[PDB]
Amino acid sequence: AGVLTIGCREDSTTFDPIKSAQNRDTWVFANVYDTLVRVDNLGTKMEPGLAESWDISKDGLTYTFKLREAKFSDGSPITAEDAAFSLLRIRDNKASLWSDPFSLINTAKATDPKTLVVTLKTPAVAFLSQLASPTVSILSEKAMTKMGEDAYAENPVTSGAFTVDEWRKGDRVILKKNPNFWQAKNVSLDGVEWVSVTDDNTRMRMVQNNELDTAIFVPFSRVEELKKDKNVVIHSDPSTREDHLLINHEHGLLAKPEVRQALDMAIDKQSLVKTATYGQGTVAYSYIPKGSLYHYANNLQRPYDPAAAKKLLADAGAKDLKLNYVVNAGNEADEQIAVIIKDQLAKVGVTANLQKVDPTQSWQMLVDGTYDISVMYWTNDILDPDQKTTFVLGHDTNQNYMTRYKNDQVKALVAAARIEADPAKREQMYIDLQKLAKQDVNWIDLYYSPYINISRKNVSNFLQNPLGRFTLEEVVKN
Ligand SMILES: O=C(CNCCO)NCCO
Repeated sequence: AGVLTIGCREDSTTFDPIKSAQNRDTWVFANVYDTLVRVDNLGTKMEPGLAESWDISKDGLTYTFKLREAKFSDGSPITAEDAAFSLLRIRDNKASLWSDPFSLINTAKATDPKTLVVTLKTPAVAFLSQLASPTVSILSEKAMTKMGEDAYAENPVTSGAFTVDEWRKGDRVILKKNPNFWQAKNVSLDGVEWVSVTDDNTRMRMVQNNELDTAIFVPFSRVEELKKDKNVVIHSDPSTREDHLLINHEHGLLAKPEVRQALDMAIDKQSLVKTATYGQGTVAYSYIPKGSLYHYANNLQRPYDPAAAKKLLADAGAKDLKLNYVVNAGNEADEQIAVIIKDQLAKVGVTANLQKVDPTQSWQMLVDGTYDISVMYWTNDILDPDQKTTFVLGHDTNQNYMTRYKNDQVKALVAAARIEADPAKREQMYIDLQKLAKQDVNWIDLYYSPYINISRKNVSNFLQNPLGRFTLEEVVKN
């Protein structure tokens, strides 16, 4: 009691925001640190965070933030030098996964402890939306310098509602209420535990047996029956989520656009999404999630056409194509989808060999390239297409969501669209990016879907906002 347990799937890897692009981390330390700006619960606008106000230069190059009075968890104050230190290591640290979107930072300096001044190399409208991401969580410069970044990442001094009280790697992360948080008065919970439970049904049974207060990732097959269960509440929260089939373009004949186009034409999207998501998903046709900024509703959907897929593969030397399909065991959708894709690809002479793995282990296999195809997903945590575009199409250190997709026109277009000042031309550039990615088959878009989570009836205000952030500060456990 007083502690909210949350069953999750993938487990924490770090509390240093620059070192992870995964929700197993960002959804956890989003309630551990605070940010200069925040996004409201409906994901529509920016709101004050650690910064109570801000002003932008006329030349759009100087961003000045007025910090409110706030403390870190260790009692020390939150100063503009702390924020300056945080922004700049995203740009400059060797281990940062986000150097590319933050390469446009000329300087960040504190003119005085309350005032932060960031100047960019060129204007970029996304910069303010960027400051709401948990990636720009404000860390304590003094203590990072004191402890070093390796120890800080395992027991941080935090600026948000909770501290990391203990961390059993691969098992659970136990957060304790931070009494120095500037909104600590609003925080009812004494603590939060993220418990990794990699089997969907086991996670659900644990909620229903009162072994967990809440869980994320309700398996689609059970949403309907659980909605009728009086002891629990299914949440279906508006999201920026999209699921997709990754393709490793480095792996032989998968480099040929025709082979990837053939795979796209051999997978019946409507049938797949209806069967595997039990009607909860919406067929996806663009890498930008439907409802998010610049989403292009008339992007190409290749109709199911196995005859043309067979000819494309034959013309390309890939008639007998065999694929290493990495599958996350215990992820019901992942498993169901793999059976459908395997069955459908077999109709065009393609053999998908399923390799079932621990869901906590597959991401590293994507990074290392030890896969031909594998389903994964993405959620935005800012209100701008530049974050997903850079990770998925930017040709940055992440290798285009680990596909190794390469298109020189796209790489340049991503950088141009970032700094485009004309909003009407910026929109057209993100439309062309959705078009070009689809022409090339960077990956196979599968479906959009809400966040579907579950909580026992006594838990109040267990909302995940569209940017993935759980309103753990508003939660009341009755
Ligand atoms: O969706 C993401 C990151 N989402 C937060 C935006 O950076 N990663 C793949 C799933 O872990």
